[PDB]
Amino acid sequence: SEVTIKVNLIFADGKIQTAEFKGTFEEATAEAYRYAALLAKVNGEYTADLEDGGNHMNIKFAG
Amino acid sequence: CQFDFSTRRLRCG
Amino acid sequence: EVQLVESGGGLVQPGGSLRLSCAASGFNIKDTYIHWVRQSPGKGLEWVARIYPTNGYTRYADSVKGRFTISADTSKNTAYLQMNSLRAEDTAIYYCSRWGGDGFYAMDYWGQGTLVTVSSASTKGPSVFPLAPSSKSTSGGTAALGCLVKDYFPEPVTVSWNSGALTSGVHTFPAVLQSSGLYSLSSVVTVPSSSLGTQTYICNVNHKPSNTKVDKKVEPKSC
Amino acid sequence: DIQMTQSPILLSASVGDRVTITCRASQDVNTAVAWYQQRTNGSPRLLIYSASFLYSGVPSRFSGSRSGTDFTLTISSLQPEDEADYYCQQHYTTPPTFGAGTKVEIKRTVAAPSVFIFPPSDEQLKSGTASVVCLLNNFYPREAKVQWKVDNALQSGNSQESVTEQDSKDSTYSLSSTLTLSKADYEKHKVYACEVTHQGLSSPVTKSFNRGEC
Amino acid sequence: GSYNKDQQSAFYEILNMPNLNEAQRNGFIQSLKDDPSQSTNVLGEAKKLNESQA
Ligand SMILES: OC[C@@H](O)[C@@H](O)CO
Repeated sequence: SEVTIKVNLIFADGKIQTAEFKGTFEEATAEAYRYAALLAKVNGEYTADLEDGGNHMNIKFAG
Repeated sequence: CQFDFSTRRLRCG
Repeated sequence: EVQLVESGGGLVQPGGSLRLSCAASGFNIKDTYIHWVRQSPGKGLEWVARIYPTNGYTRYADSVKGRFTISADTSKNTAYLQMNSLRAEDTAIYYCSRWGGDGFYAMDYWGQGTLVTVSSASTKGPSVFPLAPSSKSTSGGTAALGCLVKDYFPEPVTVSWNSGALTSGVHTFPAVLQSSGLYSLSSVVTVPSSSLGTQTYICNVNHKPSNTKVDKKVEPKSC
Repeated sequence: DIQMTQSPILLSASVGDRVTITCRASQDVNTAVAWYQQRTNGSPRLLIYSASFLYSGVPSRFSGSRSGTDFTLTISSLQPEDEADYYCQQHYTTPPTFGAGTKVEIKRTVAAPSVFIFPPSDEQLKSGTASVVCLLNNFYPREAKVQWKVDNALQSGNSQESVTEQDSKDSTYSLSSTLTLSKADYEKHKVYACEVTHQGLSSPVTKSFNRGEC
Repeated sequence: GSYNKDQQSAFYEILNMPNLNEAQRNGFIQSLKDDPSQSTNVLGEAKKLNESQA
């Protein structure tokens, strides 16, 4: 079925953005990690913490 | 998210 | 100024036919490609067809091939989309655009779009009711009032206030489909409380598909 | 055909922030990708063409990039007027195809709604139906709970909500809730109440009227 | 505008279809005029519609 993964994007300077990915849990997951990796190129190494069975993520960038 | 004629915008959730 | 203006969109029964036009100005369609692109809840932005008026070459989306034809009259600087054997899935805003204009390889001008509604339901004009300002619609020295535009079909309607002179503080809500299969929306505006009774407030409602034009004066109700 | 996959589907960020949205082609499309913006009530408007080139008149805070079959659109300093949907499109092969879009919203401070209520008009009551309207004006965030009560009985299944897109001047929302009853039902009850729950309110707010009161 | 024998044949087939109404019949004829390159496709879709309205 279709789910929404909600993501907090937490940047090194304390700024916070939020995003959503939709699809099967597997598709949305992959997309969220893909997006994190992309932002990491500019915003520094990321770490992703999963809550709510993986359906919510807190993604912090090192700067 | 789903496009709506009335607003010409995607509506999410 | 480059401009494209679509016309001809309207209610049509399933299996029916409609013809759209795309009037270009400010450039010559002989110099570009012309496209039809549609947009719908079901499929989002979907390319329909294109033509190169200089040599007449055309291409079509698989889902419309045989049912739709694109053409162009360069002497009128106008392109067309004939739409036959129409289905619910064809319900969409239809835009025309140009591509290759001034050497830009993208769709750089799009028209305002024309809505095509494929449905067996019949046209119905709206009832327009006031949302009168009252002791229950005011706070902080400002007051809300509005118009309820209820029970119409098909889209679109337009709503303005004081013939477009009043725009600040206006909220016109997205149309909702009622269980009846008819649309409804409200438009409200917030104004100074002190202006009630001295400033006239009128909502201008137009429902072209039913030829319904209403200008409804909204006032505090007499007690 | 070529598929264009856009991520994320929704992104919310503060004014002045740098935001990045992405678009992936299912196969090579060279640089033949354009980005369009669609604002409320508007048509698609060209921002970027051939992956990285700014269309005339587009603010320089927009930029685009390509890496293989991955495309990015960046806004370097998000502005209130950038609140819109963004679409990518490949023109490498026929049919040209579009991504499903990314909605970009503006983050701002919490604001509680102004809550108002409108009885049915006497005009409408001449016919057989009554519409009661509850109005929530200029609030943020979008989440809000509106419940109807008629003579203190919670109503279910007989109201519809509608919410505007973010305001261009203050990035807030407004919402209408419309309760629909027969005239006969309306004339049978006395107290009409809409209760609003919203993060900006310290506790729920009830706006009501008695039918017949001026 | 003039037509070759294939084009004329397509017009004739659509003109004669018994289960089209006149709005549909003329819509398809208009399509044949609009885009000759689509004659075969247009004829096929006219046939399908005619058959479904039998
Ligand atoms: O004016 C187009 C649209 O906003 C209205 O028809 C209500 O949906």
